[PDB]
Amino acid sequence: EFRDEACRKEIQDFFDCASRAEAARKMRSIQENLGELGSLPPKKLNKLLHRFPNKPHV
Amino acid sequence: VESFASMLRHSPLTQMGPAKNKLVIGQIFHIVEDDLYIDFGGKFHCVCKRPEVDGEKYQKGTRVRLRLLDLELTSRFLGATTDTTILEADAVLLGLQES
Repeated sequence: EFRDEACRKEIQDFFDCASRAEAARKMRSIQENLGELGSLPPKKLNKLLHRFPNKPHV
Repeated sequence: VESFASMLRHSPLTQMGPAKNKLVIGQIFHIVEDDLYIDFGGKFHCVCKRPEVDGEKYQKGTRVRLRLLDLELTSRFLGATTDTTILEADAVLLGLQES
C-alpha cells in the first residue's frame, strides 16, 4: 500500500544507485578527454598529421 | 685519382646488400630521458628506448649493436604524389658494444 515501512532495503538501494549513477555521470567527461584509451586525443593527432602532411599537388 | 664508380663498389654500404636483418654497430650522439638517438652510419638516425638492464651506462658516445630492418622508413598513401618520409630509421637494440 505504497508505504516504506517494509521497503527500506529497496529504498536504500534506489538511493545508492542514484548516487552511483550520479558519480559516474559527473566524472566521465573530464577524464575521457585525456584517458585516450591508448590512442592519442584528436588534438594531438591533428598536430602530428600537420607535421607530415599529404601532398596532392606537384 | 680514384674514380667515383670504384668508390661505391668497395664502400661498406654496398657490401651490406639488403638492409633487412643486418648486424650494424652504431654510436649514440643524443640522449633523452627514455629515447636514445643512435647513428649507425646510415643516412638518418634510428631511435631506440633504454633497456631496463644496464641502463645507467648508455651515455653519449657509447657504442651499441643494432639490427637494421629498414634503412629509411617511407611509405606511400593514396592521394599523395610523393611518399612522406619519416626522416628516421628502424632498428632494435641487441645490447652494448663488447669492447
